[PDB]
Amino acid sequence: SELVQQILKTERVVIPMENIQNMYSESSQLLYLLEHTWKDAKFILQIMCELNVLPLALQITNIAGNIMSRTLMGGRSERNEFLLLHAFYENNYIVPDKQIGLVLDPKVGFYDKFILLLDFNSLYPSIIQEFNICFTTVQRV
Amino acid sequence: METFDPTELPELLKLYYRRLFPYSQYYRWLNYGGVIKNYFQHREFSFTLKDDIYIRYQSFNNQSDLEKEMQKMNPYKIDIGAVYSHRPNQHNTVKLGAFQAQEKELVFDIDMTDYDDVRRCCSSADICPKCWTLMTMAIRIIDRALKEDFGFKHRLWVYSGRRGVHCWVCDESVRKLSSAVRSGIVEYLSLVKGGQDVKKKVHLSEKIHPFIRKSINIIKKYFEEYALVNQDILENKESWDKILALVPETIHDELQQSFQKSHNSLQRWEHLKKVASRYQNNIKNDKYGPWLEWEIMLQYCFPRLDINVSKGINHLLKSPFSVHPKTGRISVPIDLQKVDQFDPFTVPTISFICRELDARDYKKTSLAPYVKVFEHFLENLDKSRK
Ligand SMILES: [Zn+2]
Repeated sequence: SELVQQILKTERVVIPMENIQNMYSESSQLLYLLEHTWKDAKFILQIMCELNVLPLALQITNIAGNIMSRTLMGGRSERNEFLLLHAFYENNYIVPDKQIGLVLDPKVGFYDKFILLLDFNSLYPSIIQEFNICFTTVQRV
Repeated sequence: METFDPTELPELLKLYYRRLFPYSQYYRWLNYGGVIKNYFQHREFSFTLKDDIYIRYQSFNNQSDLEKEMQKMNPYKIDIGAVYSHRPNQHNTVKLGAFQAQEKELVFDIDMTDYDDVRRCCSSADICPKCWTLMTMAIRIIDRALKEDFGFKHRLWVYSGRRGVHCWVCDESVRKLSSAVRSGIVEYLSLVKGGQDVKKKVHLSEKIHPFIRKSINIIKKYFEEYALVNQDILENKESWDKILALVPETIHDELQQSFQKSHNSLQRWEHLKKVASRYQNNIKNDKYGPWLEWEIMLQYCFPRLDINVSKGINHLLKSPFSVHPKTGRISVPIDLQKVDQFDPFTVPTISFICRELDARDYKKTSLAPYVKVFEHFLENLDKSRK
Protein backbone atom coordinates (compact mmCIF):
# COMPACT_ATOMS: atom_id res chain seq x y z
CA SER A 1 0.00 0.00 0.00
CA GLU A 2 2.54 2.57 1.14
CA LEU A 3 5.17 0.90 -1.03
CA VAL A 4 3.11 1.86 -4.09
CA GLN A 5 4.67 5.31 -3.89
CA GLN A 6 7.83 4.88 -1.81
CA ILE A 7 9.93 2.82 -4.24
CA LEU A 8 7.39 2.47 -7.03
CA LYS A 9 6.30 6.12 -6.85
CA THR A 10 2.78 6.09 -8.31
CA GLU A 11 -0.90 5.83 -7.29
CA ARG A 12 -2.97 2.85 -6.09
CA VAL A 13 -6.69 3.30 -6.79
CA VAL A 14 -8.65 0.81 -4.66
CA ILE A 15 -12.36 -0.03 -4.57
CA PRO A 16 -14.32 -1.58 -1.64
CA MET A 17 -17.35 -3.88 -1.84
CA GLU A 18 -20.23 -1.39 -2.04
CA ASN A 19 -18.80 0.07 -5.27
CA ILE A 20 -18.56 -3.37 -6.88
CA GLN A 21 -22.27 -3.15 -7.73
CA ASN A 22 -21.67 0.34 -9.11
CA MET A 23 -19.04 -1.22 -11.36
CA TYR A 24 -21.48 -4.02 -12.18
CA SER A 25 -23.52 -1.06 -13.45
CA GLU A 26 -20.42 0.31 -15.17
CA SER A 27 -18.19 -0.39 -18.17
CA SER A 28 -15.64 2.42 -17.79
CA GLN A 29 -14.76 1.82 -14.12
CA LEU A 30 -15.07 -1.97 -14.40
CA LEU A 31 -12.65 -2.00 -17.32
CA TYR A 32 -10.76 0.46 -15.13
CA LEU A 33 -10.40 -2.13 -12.38
CA LEU A 34 -9.26 -4.54 -15.08
CA GLU A 35 -6.53 -2.23 -16.39
CA HIS A 36 -5.87 -1.40 -12.74
CA THR A 37 -5.10 -5.06 -12.10
CA TRP A 38 -2.97 -4.95 -15.25
CA LYS A 39 -0.97 -2.10 -13.73
CA ASP A 40 -1.03 -3.88 -10.36
CA ALA A 41 0.80 -6.92 -11.67
CA LYS A 42 3.01 -4.51 -13.65
CA PHE A 43 4.18 -2.58 -10.59
CA ILE A 44 4.49 -5.93 -8.82
CA LEU A 45 7.05 -6.89 -11.44
CA GLN A 46 8.76 -3.50 -11.24
CA ILE A 47 9.33 -4.38 -7.59
CA MET A 48 11.52 -7.28 -8.68
CA CYS A 49 13.01 -5.27 -11.55
CA GLU A 50 14.37 -2.73 -9.08
CA LEU A 51 15.06 -4.72 -5.90
CA ASN A 52 16.45 -7.57 -8.03
CA VAL A 53 14.85 -10.21 -5.83
CA LEU A 54 15.40 -12.98 -8.38
CA PRO A 55 19.19 -13.12 -8.85
CA LEU A 56 19.69 -12.08 -5.23
CA ALA A 57 17.70 -15.00 -3.84
CA LEU A 58 19.24 -17.19 -6.54
CA GLN A 59 22.84 -16.47 -5.55
CA ILE A 60 21.88 -16.78 -1.88
CA THR A 61 20.42 -20.26 -2.34
CA ASN A 62 23.49 -21.10 -4.44
CA ILE A 63 25.67 -20.31 -1.45
CA ALA A 64 22.94 -21.46 0.95
CA GLY A 65 22.49 -25.03 -0.23
CA ASN A 66 18.75 -25.63 0.16
CA ILE A 67 15.61 -25.64 -1.96
CA MET A 68 15.02 -22.21 -3.46
CA SER A 69 11.41 -23.30 -3.94
CA ARG A 70 11.31 -23.27 -0.14
CA THR A 71 13.42 -20.12 0.05
CA LEU A 72 11.08 -17.39 -1.16
CA MET A 73 8.39 -18.93 1.05
CA GLY A 74 10.26 -17.43 4.00
CA GLY A 75 12.63 -19.05 6.43
CA ARG A 76 15.73 -18.63 8.53
CA SER A 77 15.96 -22.22 9.75
CA GLU A 78 16.49 -23.55 6.22
CA ARG A 79 19.08 -21.02 5.03
CA ASN A 80 21.09 -21.76 8.11
CA GLU A 81 20.60 -25.50 8.71
CA PHE A 82 20.91 -26.88 5.20
CA LEU A 83 24.01 -24.71 4.88
CA LEU A 84 25.82 -25.69 8.09
CA LEU A 85 25.18 -29.38 7.53
CA HIS A 86 27.26 -29.20 4.34
CA ALA A 87 30.43 -28.67 6.33
CA PHE A 88 29.38 -30.49 9.50
CA TYR A 89 29.06 -33.73 7.59
CA GLU A 90 32.48 -33.29 6.10
CA ASN A 91 33.56 -33.50 9.75
CA ASN A 92 31.92 -36.88 10.46
CA TYR A 93 29.76 -35.72 13.33
CA ILE A 94 26.16 -36.78 13.83
CA VAL A 95 23.64 -34.02 14.48
CA PRO A 96 20.12 -34.12 15.93
CA ASP A 97 17.18 -33.65 13.56
CA LYS A 98 13.62 -32.43 13.14
CA GLN A 99 10.78 -33.07 15.58
CA ILE A 100 7.65 -31.39 16.92
CA GLY A 101 19.44 -6.91 24.20
CA LEU A 102 19.88 -3.81 26.34
CA VAL A 103 18.19 -0.43 26.12
CA LEU A 104 20.13 2.63 27.28
CA ASP A 105 17.24 4.92 28.27
CA PRO A 106 17.09 7.30 25.28
CA LYS A 107 17.59 10.74 26.80
CA VAL A 108 14.78 12.47 24.95
CA GLY A 109 15.46 16.05 23.97
CA PHE A 110 15.79 18.06 20.78
CA TYR A 111 19.25 18.19 19.23
CA ASP A 112 20.48 21.10 17.13
CA LYS A 113 24.06 20.41 16.04
CA PHE A 114 24.91 17.60 13.65
CA ILE A 115 24.15 14.04 14.71
CA LEU A 116 25.94 10.92 13.50
CA LEU A 117 24.62 7.39 13.07
CA LEU A 118 26.94 4.50 13.98
CA ASP A 119 26.00 1.12 12.57
CA PHE A 120 27.18 -2.12 14.14
CA ASN A 121 26.52 -4.08 11.00
CA SER A 122 28.05 -7.53 11.45
CA LEU A 123 28.22 -7.56 15.23
CA TYR A 124 27.32 -11.13 16.20
CA PRO A 125 29.40 -12.99 13.56
CA SER A 126 32.12 -10.53 14.52
CA ILE A 127 32.07 -11.36 18.23
CA ILE A 128 31.74 -15.09 17.54
CA GLN A 129 34.83 -15.12 15.33
CA GLU A 130 36.65 -12.82 17.74
CA PHE A 131 36.20 -15.25 20.63
CA ASN A 132 36.22 -18.63 18.83
CA ILE A 133 33.04 -20.22 20.13
CA CYS A 134 31.87 -23.53 18.69
CA PHE A 135 29.73 -26.40 19.97
CA THR A 136 32.69 -28.68 20.59
CA THR A 137 34.53 -25.96 22.49
CA VAL A 138 32.60 -25.40 25.73
CA GLN A 139 31.99 -27.57 28.81
CA ARG A 140 28.30 -26.76 28.46
CA VAL A 141 26.56 -28.11 31.56
CA MET B 1 80.36 -40.57 28.11
CA GLU B 2 78.05 -42.32 25.63
CA THR B 3 77.28 -45.78 24.29
CA PHE B 4 79.53 -47.36 21.68
CA ASP B 5 77.36 -49.85 19.79
CA PRO B 6 73.57 -50.03 19.32
CA THR B 7 74.03 -53.63 18.16
CA GLU B 8 73.54 -55.11 21.62
CA LEU B 9 70.62 -52.88 22.66
CA PRO B 10 67.87 -54.95 20.90
CA GLU B 11 68.59 -58.17 22.79
CA LEU B 12 69.47 -56.20 25.92
CA LEU B 13 66.03 -54.62 26.13
CA LYS B 14 64.58 -57.94 24.95
CA LEU B 15 65.84 -59.59 28.13
CA TYR B 16 65.43 -56.50 30.33
CA TYR B 17 61.69 -56.08 29.79
CA ARG B 18 61.37 -59.84 30.32
CA ARG B 19 63.12 -60.32 33.65
CA LEU B 20 64.89 -57.08 34.61
CA PHE B 21 62.20 -54.68 35.76
CA PRO B 22 60.54 -54.19 39.17
CA TYR B 23 57.09 -54.50 37.63
CA SER B 24 55.76 -55.41 41.07
CA GLN B 25 57.66 -52.63 42.83
CA TYR B 26 56.91 -50.28 39.94
CA TYR B 27 53.17 -50.94 39.79
CA ARG B 28 53.22 -50.28 43.53
CA TRP B 29 55.39 -47.16 43.46
CA LEU B 30 53.05 -45.60 40.89
CA ASN B 31 49.54 -46.71 41.87
CA TYR B 32 50.32 -45.99 45.54
CA GLY B 33 48.31 -48.87 46.95
CA GLY B 34 45.37 -47.89 44.77
CA VAL B 35 44.16 -45.42 47.41
CA ILE B 36 42.54 -43.46 44.55
CA LYS B 37 40.27 -44.56 41.71
CA ASN B 38 41.16 -43.94 38.06
CA TYR B 39 44.53 -43.11 39.60
CA PHE B 40 46.84 -45.46 37.71
CA GLN B 41 44.89 -45.73 34.46
CA HIS B 42 45.34 -42.03 33.76
CA ARG B 43 48.92 -41.96 35.07
CA GLU B 44 50.51 -41.57 31.67
CA PHE B 45 53.52 -43.00 29.87
CA SER B 46 55.28 -41.93 26.69
CA PHE B 47 57.21 -44.47 24.64
CA THR B 48 59.99 -44.12 22.09
CA LEU B 49 61.14 -46.86 19.69
CA LYS B 50 63.62 -46.87 16.76
CA ASP B 51 64.47 -43.51 15.13
CA ASP B 52 63.23 -42.08 18.44
CA ILE B 53 59.51 -42.27 17.66
CA TYR B 54 58.31 -40.73 20.91
CA ILE B 55 54.57 -41.05 21.42
CA ARG B 56 52.16 -39.94 24.16
CA TYR B 57 48.90 -41.66 25.18
CA GLN B 58 50.33 -44.84 26.69
CA SER B 59 48.97 -46.59 29.78
CA PHE B 60 47.78 -49.98 30.99
CA ASN B 61 45.42 -50.96 33.79
CA ASN B 62 47.58 -53.05 36.12
CA GLN B 63 51.02 -54.67 36.26
CA SER B 64 50.21 -57.76 34.18
CA ASP B 65 49.19 -56.29 30.83
CA LEU B 66 51.59 -53.43 31.53
CA GLU B 67 54.39 -56.02 31.40
CA LYS B 68 52.93 -57.93 28.47
CA GLU B 69 52.80 -54.82 26.28
CA MET B 70 56.16 -53.50 27.51
CA GLN B 71 57.66 -56.79 26.34
CA LYS B 72 55.53 -56.71 23.17
CA MET B 73 57.13 -53.42 22.08
CA ASN B 74 60.28 -52.82 24.18
CA PRO B 75 60.36 -49.00 23.92
CA TYR B 76 63.81 -47.46 23.88
CA LYS B 77 62.94 -44.28 25.80
CA ILE B 78 60.17 -44.12 28.39
CA ASP B 79 58.82 -41.02 30.12
CA ILE B 80 56.57 -41.10 33.15
CA GLY B 81 53.82 -38.55 32.60
CA ALA B 82 51.45 -36.66 34.88
CA VAL B 83 48.01 -38.04 35.55
CA TYR B 84 46.08 -35.84 33.16
CA SER B 85 42.45 -34.92 33.72
CA HIS B 86 41.07 -38.06 32.05
CA ARG B 87 41.77 -41.21 29.99
CA PRO B 88 45.09 -40.68 28.15
CA ASN B 89 44.83 -43.53 25.64
CA GLN B 90 41.22 -42.49 24.91
CA HIS B 91 41.94 -38.76 24.95
CA ASN B 92 39.80 -37.72 21.98
CA THR B 93 36.45 -38.95 23.32
CA VAL B 94 35.26 -36.01 25.46
CA LYS B 95 34.68 -32.54 24.01
CA LEU B 96 37.96 -31.01 22.88
CA GLY B 97 39.67 -28.39 24.99
CA ALA B 98 38.45 -30.27 28.08
CA PHE B 99 41.48 -32.57 28.51
CA GLN B 100 44.33 -31.09 30.56
CA ALA B 101 46.89 -31.98 33.25
CA GLN B 102 45.77 -31.82 36.87
CA GLU B 103 48.42 -33.21 39.20
CA LYS B 104 52.09 -34.05 38.67
CA GLU B 105 54.95 -35.32 40.78
CA LEU B 106 57.42 -32.51 41.30
CA VAL B 107 60.50 -32.93 39.14
CA PHE B 108 63.97 -31.41 39.21
CA ASP B 109 66.96 -31.72 36.89
CA ILE B 110 70.47 -30.27 37.00
CA ASP B 111 72.99 -30.46 34.17
CA MET B 112 76.76 -30.73 33.99
CA THR B 113 76.64 -28.44 30.96
CA ASP B 114 75.41 -25.99 33.59
CA TYR B 115 78.96 -25.70 34.95
CA ASP B 116 80.45 -25.30 31.45
CA ASP B 117 80.95 -21.56 32.02
CA VAL B 118 84.24 -22.45 33.75
CA ARG B 119 84.32 -26.23 33.28
CA ARG B 120 87.63 -26.98 31.56
CA CYS B 121 88.24 -30.58 32.68
CA CYS B 122 86.38 -32.42 29.90
CA SER B 123 83.90 -32.05 27.06
CA SER B 124 80.14 -31.95 26.48
CA ALA B 125 80.13 -35.73 25.90
CA ASP B 126 83.17 -36.74 27.99
CA ILE B 127 83.67 -36.27 31.74
CA CYS B 128 86.26 -36.91 34.44
CA PRO B 129 86.28 -37.07 38.25
CA LYS B 130 86.82 -33.29 38.44
CA CYS B 131 83.46 -32.24 37.00
CA TRP B 132 81.92 -35.12 38.94
CA THR B 133 83.04 -33.38 42.13
CA LEU B 134 80.12 -31.08 41.32
CA MET B 135 77.76 -34.02 40.86
CA THR B 136 78.94 -35.00 44.35
CA MET B 137 78.67 -31.59 46.04
CA ALA B 138 75.77 -29.67 44.48
CA ILE B 139 73.18 -32.36 45.24
CA ARG B 140 74.02 -32.03 48.93
CA ILE B 141 72.76 -28.44 49.08
CA ILE B 142 69.64 -29.08 46.99
CA ASP B 143 68.84 -32.22 48.98
CA ARG B 144 69.24 -30.73 52.45
CA ALA B 145 67.25 -27.73 51.20
CA LEU B 146 64.11 -29.85 50.99
CA LYS B 147 65.34 -31.87 53.96
CA GLU B 148 65.36 -28.90 56.35
CA ASP B 149 63.17 -26.08 55.05
CA PHE B 150 60.44 -27.61 52.91
CA GLY B 151 58.70 -30.12 55.20
CA PHE B 152 59.06 -33.13 52.91
CA LYS B 153 60.42 -36.64 53.38
CA HIS B 154 59.50 -38.37 50.08
CA ARG B 155 62.70 -37.46 48.22
CA LEU B 156 64.36 -39.65 45.59
CA TRP B 157 67.49 -38.93 43.59
CA VAL B 158 68.90 -40.29 40.34
CA TYR B 159 71.71 -39.36 37.98
CA SER B 160 70.61 -39.50 34.34
CA GLY B 161 73.80 -41.02 32.96
CA ARG B 162 75.13 -38.50 30.47
CA ARG B 163 74.78 -35.00 31.88
CA GLY B 164 71.92 -34.36 34.26
CA VAL B 165 70.74 -35.64 37.61
CA HIS B 166 67.06 -36.07 38.43
CA CYS B 167 64.79 -35.71 41.45
CA TRP B 168 61.23 -37.05 41.15
CA VAL B 169 59.63 -36.24 44.50
CA CYS B 170 56.05 -37.27 45.19
CA ASP B 171 55.35 -35.35 48.40
CA GLU B 172 52.03 -35.75 50.24
CA SER B 173 50.20 -33.08 48.22
CA VAL B 174 52.90 -31.22 46.23
CA ARG B 175 52.05 -33.78 43.56
CA LYS B 176 48.79 -31.79 43.38
CA LEU B 177 49.88 -28.15 43.76
CA SER B 178 49.56 -25.36 41.23
CA SER B 179 52.15 -24.51 38.61
CA ALA B 180 52.40 -21.25 40.55
CA VAL B 181 53.95 -23.11 43.48
CA ARG B 182 56.33 -24.81 41.06
CA SER B 183 57.51 -21.46 39.71
CA GLY B 184 57.67 -20.19 43.28
CA ILE B 185 60.07 -22.81 44.59
CA VAL B 186 62.07 -22.46 41.37
CA GLU B 187 62.42 -18.72 41.96
CA TYR B 188 63.40 -19.56 45.52
CA LEU B 189 66.31 -21.83 44.66
CA SER B 190 67.45 -19.76 41.66
CA LEU B 191 70.30 -17.95 43.45
CA VAL B 192 73.24 -17.87 41.01
CA LYS B 193 71.51 -16.84 37.78
CA GLY B 194 73.94 -17.32 34.93
CA GLY B 195 74.29 -19.07 31.60
CA GLN B 196 76.70 -17.72 28.98
CA ASP B 197 75.42 -14.13 28.53
CA VAL B 198 75.70 -12.08 31.75
CA LYS B 199 78.96 -11.76 33.70
CA LYS B 200 78.06 -10.23 37.09
CA LYS B 201 75.44 -12.96 37.35
CA VAL B 202 74.94 -12.53 41.14
CA HIS B 203 74.00 -9.07 42.37
CA LEU B 204 73.60 -10.42 45.88
CA SER B 205 71.97 -7.64 47.89
CA GLU B 206 73.08 -6.55 51.34
CA LYS B 207 71.38 -8.81 53.86
CA ILE B 208 71.78 -12.57 53.57
CA HIS B 209 69.08 -15.24 53.59
CA PRO B 210 69.93 -17.93 56.19
CA PHE B 211 69.38 -20.42 53.39
CA ILE B 212 72.45 -18.81 51.83
CA ARG B 213 74.15 -19.13 55.22
CA LYS B 214 73.88 -22.91 55.21
CA SER B 215 74.80 -22.79 51.52
CA ILE B 216 78.05 -21.02 52.43
CA ASN B 217 78.79 -23.43 55.25
CA ILE B 218 78.55 -26.18 52.64
CA ILE B 219 80.67 -24.19 50.16
CA LYS B 220 83.73 -23.68 52.35
CA LYS B 221 83.90 -27.47 52.87
CA TYR B 222 83.66 -28.81 49.31
CA PHE B 223 84.47 -26.12 46.72
CA GLU B 224 88.06 -25.03 47.38
CA GLU B 225 89.24 -28.64 47.59
CA TYR B 226 88.11 -29.45 44.06
CA ALA B 227 89.12 -26.00 42.82
CA LEU B 228 92.71 -25.69 44.07
CA VAL B 229 93.34 -29.47 44.14
CA ASN B 230 91.58 -31.04 41.16
CA GLN B 231 91.94 -27.99 38.96
CA ASP B 232 94.15 -25.32 40.58
CA ILE B 233 92.12 -22.81 38.56
CA LEU B 234 94.96 -20.28 38.74
CA GLU B 235 97.12 -22.28 36.35
CA ASN B 236 97.47 -20.14 33.20
CA LYS B 237 96.06 -17.02 31.55
CA GLU B 238 93.03 -18.90 30.18
CA SER B 239 91.23 -19.87 33.38
CA TRP B 240 91.69 -16.70 35.41
CA ASP B 241 90.88 -14.58 32.37
CA LYS B 242 87.47 -16.23 32.63
CA ILE B 243 87.53 -14.94 36.23
CA LEU B 244 88.81 -11.41 36.79
CA ALA B 245 86.33 -9.86 34.32
CA LEU B 246 83.50 -9.64 36.89
CA VAL B 247 85.33 -7.54 39.47
CA PRO B 248 85.66 -3.87 40.46
CA GLU B 249 88.81 -2.24 39.23
CA THR B 250 90.59 -0.35 42.04
CA ILE B 251 92.87 -3.35 42.63
CA HIS B 252 92.23 -5.32 39.45
CA ASP B 253 95.95 -5.22 38.57
CA GLU B 254 97.31 -6.57 41.86
CA LEU B 255 95.50 -9.86 41.23
CA GLN B 256 97.32 -10.39 37.93
CA GLN B 257 100.48 -9.14 39.66
CA SER B 258 100.01 -12.18 41.89
CA PHE B 259 99.00 -14.23 38.84
CA GLN B 260 102.34 -14.07 37.04
CA LYS B 261 104.85 -14.27 39.90
CA SER B 262 103.71 -17.69 40.96
CA HIS B 263 104.62 -21.27 41.79
CA ASN B 264 101.18 -22.27 43.18
CA SER B 265 97.61 -20.95 43.23
CA LEU B 266 97.18 -20.22 46.95
CA GLN B 267 98.90 -16.94 47.86
CA ARG B 268 96.99 -15.47 44.91
CA TRP B 269 93.61 -15.96 46.57
CA GLU B 270 95.26 -15.17 49.90
CA HIS B 271 96.27 -11.68 48.83
CA LEU B 272 92.84 -11.48 47.21
CA LYS B 273 91.23 -11.94 50.62
CA LYS B 274 93.82 -9.56 52.08
CA VAL B 275 93.11 -6.64 49.76
CA ALA B 276 89.41 -7.38 50.22
CA SER B 277 90.00 -6.76 53.92
CA ARG B 278 91.29 -3.36 52.79
CA TYR B 279 88.68 -3.09 50.04
CA GLN B 280 85.33 -1.42 50.62
CA ASN B 281 82.23 -3.32 49.52
CA ASN B 282 80.45 -0.56 51.47
CA ILE B 283 82.11 2.85 51.44
CA LYS B 284 79.53 3.84 54.06
CA ASN B 285 79.90 1.40 56.94
CA ASP B 286 82.41 -0.97 58.54
CA LYS B 287 80.95 -4.24 57.22
CA TYR B 288 83.58 -5.55 54.81
CA GLY B 289 81.63 -8.37 53.25
CA PRO B 290 82.37 -11.51 51.28
CA TRP B 291 79.83 -10.44 48.65
CA LEU B 292 82.15 -10.49 45.65
CA GLU B 293 84.64 -13.17 46.70
CA TRP B 294 81.94 -15.61 47.76
CA GLU B 295 79.88 -14.77 44.69
CA ILE B 296 83.00 -15.86 42.80
CA MET B 297 83.34 -19.09 44.75
CA LEU B 298 79.65 -19.98 44.54
CA GLN B 299 79.11 -19.05 40.90
CA TYR B 300 82.07 -21.28 40.10
CA CYS B 301 80.29 -24.23 41.74
CA PHE B 302 76.52 -23.78 42.05
CA PRO B 303 73.57 -25.80 40.73
CA ARG B 304 72.35 -23.96 37.64
CA LEU B 305 68.58 -24.30 37.49
CA ASP B 306 66.19 -24.87 34.62
CA ILE B 307 63.45 -22.29 34.20
CA ASN B 308 60.98 -24.45 32.24
CA VAL B 309 61.44 -28.08 33.31
CA SER B 310 60.78 -27.54 37.02
CA LYS B 311 57.47 -25.72 36.49
CA GLY B 312 55.80 -27.22 33.43
CA ILE B 313 53.30 -30.08 33.52
CA ASN B 314 54.18 -31.24 30.01
CA HIS B 315 57.89 -32.09 30.08
CA LEU B 316 57.99 -35.79 30.91
CA LEU B 317 61.14 -37.58 32.02
CA LYS B 318 62.54 -41.07 32.13
CA SER B 319 61.31 -44.03 34.13
CA PRO B 320 63.08 -45.61 37.09
CA PHE B 321 65.68 -48.03 35.68
CA SER B 322 64.71 -47.34 32.08
CA VAL B 323 67.79 -47.54 29.89
CA HIS B 324 69.52 -44.51 28.52
CA PRO B 325 70.60 -46.06 25.19
CA LYS B 326 73.01 -43.19 24.50
CA THR B 327 75.16 -43.96 27.57
CA GLY B 328 74.54 -47.59 28.43
CA ARG B 329 74.18 -46.21 31.94
CA ILE B 330 70.70 -46.60 33.42
CA SER B 331 68.99 -44.66 36.20
CA VAL B 332 71.28 -44.95 39.24
CA PRO B 333 69.58 -44.32 42.62
CA ILE B 334 71.50 -41.66 44.52
CA ASP B 335 71.35 -41.11 48.28
CA LEU B 336 72.99 -39.01 50.95
CA GLN B 337 73.92 -42.43 52.30
CA LYS B 338 75.72 -42.79 48.95
CA VAL B 339 76.76 -39.21 48.12
CA ASP B 340 79.86 -39.88 50.23
CA GLN B 341 80.62 -43.05 48.24
CA PHE B 342 79.56 -42.52 44.61
CA ASP B 343 81.67 -42.70 41.46
CA PRO B 344 80.11 -42.32 38.00
CA PHE B 345 82.72 -44.40 36.21
CA THR B 346 82.28 -47.61 38.22
CA VAL B 347 78.47 -47.65 38.37
CA PRO B 348 77.22 -49.89 35.56
CA THR B 349 75.76 -49.46 32.08
CA ILE B 350 72.98 -51.51 30.52
CA SER B 351 75.81 -53.43 28.86
CA PHE B 352 77.47 -53.94 32.23
CA ILE B 353 74.35 -54.94 34.15
CA CYS B 354 73.59 -57.29 31.27
CA ARG B 355 77.01 -58.92 31.45
CA GLU B 356 76.31 -59.07 35.19
CA LEU B 357 73.15 -61.09 34.62
CA ASP B 358 74.90 -62.64 31.59
CA ALA B 359 76.68 -64.96 34.00
CA ARG B 360 66.65 -65.36 39.10
CA ASP B 361 65.90 -61.67 39.54
CA TYR B 362 67.69 -58.53 40.59
CA LYS B 363 68.14 -60.51 43.85
CA LYS B 364 71.65 -61.77 42.79
CA THR B 365 73.85 -59.01 41.34
CA SER B 366 74.40 -55.44 42.57
CA LEU B 367 70.94 -54.60 41.20
CA ALA B 368 69.29 -55.69 44.44
CA PRO B 369 71.64 -53.25 46.22
CA TYR B 370 70.82 -50.58 43.63
CA VAL B 371 67.10 -51.11 44.23
CA LYS B 372 67.65 -51.18 47.98
CA VAL B 373 67.20 -47.41 47.64
CA PHE B 374 64.07 -48.01 45.56
CA GLU B 375 62.45 -50.45 47.98
CA HIS B 376 63.66 -48.22 50.84
CA PHE B 377 61.70 -45.26 49.48
CA LEU B 378 58.86 -47.73 48.99
CA GLU B 379 59.19 -48.77 52.64
CA ASN B 380 58.82 -45.11 53.57
CA LEU B 381 55.69 -45.07 51.40
CA ASP B 382 54.32 -48.01 53.39
CA LYS B 383 54.97 -45.84 56.42
CA SER B 384 53.33 -42.97 54.52
CA ARG B 385 50.20 -45.11 54.13
CA LYS B 386 48.09 -45.16 57.30
ZN1 LIG C 1 88.46 -33.23 32.95
